Amino acid sequence: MDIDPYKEFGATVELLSFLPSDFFPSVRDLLDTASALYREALESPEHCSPHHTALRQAILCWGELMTLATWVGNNDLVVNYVNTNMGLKIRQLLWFHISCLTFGRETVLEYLVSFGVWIRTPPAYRPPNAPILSTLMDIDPYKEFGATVELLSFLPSDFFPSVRDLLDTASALYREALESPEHCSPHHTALRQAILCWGELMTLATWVGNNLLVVNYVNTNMGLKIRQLLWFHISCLTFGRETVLEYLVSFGVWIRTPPAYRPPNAPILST
Amino acid sequence: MDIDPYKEFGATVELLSFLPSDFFPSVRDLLDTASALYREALESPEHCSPHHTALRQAILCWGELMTLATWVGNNLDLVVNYVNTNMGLKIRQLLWFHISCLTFGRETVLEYLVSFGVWIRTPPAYRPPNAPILSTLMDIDPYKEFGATVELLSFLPSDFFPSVRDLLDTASALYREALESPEHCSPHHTALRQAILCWGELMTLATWVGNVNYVNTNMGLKIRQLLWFHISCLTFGRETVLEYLVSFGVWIRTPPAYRPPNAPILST
Amino acid sequence: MDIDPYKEFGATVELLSFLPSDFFPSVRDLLDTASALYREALESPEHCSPHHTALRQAILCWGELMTLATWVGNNLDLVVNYVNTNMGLKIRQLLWFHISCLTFGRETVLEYLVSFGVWIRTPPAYRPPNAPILSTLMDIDPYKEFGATVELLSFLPSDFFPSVRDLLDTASALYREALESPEHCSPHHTALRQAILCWGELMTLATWVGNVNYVNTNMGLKIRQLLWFHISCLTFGRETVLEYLVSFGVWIRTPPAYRPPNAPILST
Repeated sequence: MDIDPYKEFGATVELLSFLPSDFFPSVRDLLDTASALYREALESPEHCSPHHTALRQAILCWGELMTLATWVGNNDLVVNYVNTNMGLKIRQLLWFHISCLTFGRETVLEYLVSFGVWIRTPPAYRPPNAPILSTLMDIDPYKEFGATVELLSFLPSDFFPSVRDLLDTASALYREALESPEHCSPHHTALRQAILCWGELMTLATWVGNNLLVVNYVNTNMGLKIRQLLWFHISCLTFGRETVLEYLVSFGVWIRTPPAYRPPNAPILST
Repeated sequence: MDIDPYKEFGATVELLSFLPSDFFPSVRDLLDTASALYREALESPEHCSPHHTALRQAILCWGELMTLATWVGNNLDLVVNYVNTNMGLKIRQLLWFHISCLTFGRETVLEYLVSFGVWIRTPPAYRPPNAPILSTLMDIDPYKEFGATVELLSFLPSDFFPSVRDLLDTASALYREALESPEHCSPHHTALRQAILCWGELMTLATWVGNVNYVNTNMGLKIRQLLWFHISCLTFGRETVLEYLVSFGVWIRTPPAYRPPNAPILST
Repeated sequence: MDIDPYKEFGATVELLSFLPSDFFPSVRDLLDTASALYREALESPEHCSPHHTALRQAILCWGELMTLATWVGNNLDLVVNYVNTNMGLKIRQLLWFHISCLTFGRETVLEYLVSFGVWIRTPPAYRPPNAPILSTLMDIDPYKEFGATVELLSFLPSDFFPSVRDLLDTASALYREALESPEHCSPHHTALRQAILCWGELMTLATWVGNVNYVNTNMGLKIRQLLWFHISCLTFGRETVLEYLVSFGVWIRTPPAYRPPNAPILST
């Protein structure tokens, strides 16, 4: 399934490859820019802008990535490879949303074009200096959706279906909605990054075993966090948001009771 | 989950560290003050103030810490100087704070801990020898204020309740934003805060007693009866579990081959 | 420029010499009082009182002085008695004043410093043995109440701020009738009186230690940031310098051969 992380905002991935490779800041201060500007707005229980919902995943997908690289770092060429192709996508994804929140969306969309033609003209027949952009931290991944990380661990660990058929439910119902250039929901824009976070995670896992069992390690630490992040958004896109949140309460306290004093069927989601 | 016992009243457990460890009276002198001033208020079926709702679970927790200390005192002197060093020192802070808020009002005590906070902080050459003091102005059913009695809830069998770790993780998953919030929001929310900290005292002791696990057989039931009740009064309402306990009462009392084979189910 | 820390708040420096040296509680016992009562308001990003702005810088002045005293303990016990006599005692007054002015109000402390005057002036055969004590009504971001953070000002490089003598001469030439006045007139002036006086204590300690040129690259840089930010907040306004700080952020983060070679100068 094709999915584009910038296409709902107005740019494409092709427009973000227009600028050169070594233009975007190295990803140490792009996190430190968001930590210094609106750390209190990313950690808020609101999703007040669609750049904020996409930024809370791209930060956590970088955190979900480096723990995999350090684990195969202990068992180096495996951290040196992330900055080649795996972290260059995150450097673009963090720069585009920080600049969207600071300087507006339509200003930076015309900046990507104006810097691109500036670096491509000959030196003597261009403006002498580049047209600069200036106008002159723990994150719960679904705190803004009401639930908490503890509430999704209230359910048993071997309850959520596998990633192989969770994406198949996304690829059978929400394909035209996820590939559309509109947001249409805060659940959709959190689900577009949730597939690419698993997609960029899978290309690293089938690289470190290919060149140098990492499939066991990714499917018990990082596979469990993707299995519930996909399941929470698919179920909110199907049965509504304020039916799944009462379902974790209902299915939570159902399994805590003794079996002779609970109704015998689990309260499964249906309409 | 880490809850503060005084947070909903306007003081912190670090703010009561202004007072020294031996400023508080003995536990008998604090119980006799409540028995002389507020005996009839802690029996009556009305939670007339949120200090009364928390003073009952501070007394009944001491009623379980002393039956535990008496039981290990013969089935091995070394337990009573440990209970009255940190297990009973927290109860003395809890008993002193709620009685002094009941007589002198809450707002006077919140300025008294600060007025003591400048007396003990000044050096002895420049502080008055008159320490600051306040002069301005028994059985307890743990949920008779909520409607049900303890013998009304004894009809439920011992295996009806979930385990104590399953009930701590139920309140922590459902409402930890309300149990750590600095307001009351319910009398069940007041009583559930000290019901969890009472289990902390029973487990900090029983771990140290091991350095044998009958505490879950008799003392773990009364926490599980209280943890299930106050959770179900917030998940379903007060009257929905109050009319459930009557309807379980006629089911458990009839002999077999005259009852439905499935127990009644609390929902909606 | 002879600036005064208490003259804005009503008292003077010599009026606080009514109290003796060994009356103030220790710097350990004063910071435990501040964090117990005012931690949700001292770390808050608001301007809640001018006592809070003076207290936010008084803790970080001691937090920078104790780093220097710990640093000189290695690269040479003989400095702890110095930093408790001259500094210490000078910062125990500023911590005692703003904690007691926050708690008991500002006008009660000014009638208390007079009332300890009459108790200390009388001969000992006629004064009461009790002191007339008053009882009736953690990390801090020094920029957070103004809008900026510490890490927002880490983007500016170390060769960007002028030297301390060039930045103190800018103060006494531009703002001297407003700094020496007994009015606040801004939250920036109150935060600027403490940054100048904290540099007076750092250069006093650094002189006696040399009786050490790292002060202006580990601790003087923090003074060079604080003196630059508050002078620019008064000269160009507060919103303009906070808007310029995000425009230096997108400049200093872009690599060379992609940024304009001229830095985005502060204007207006």
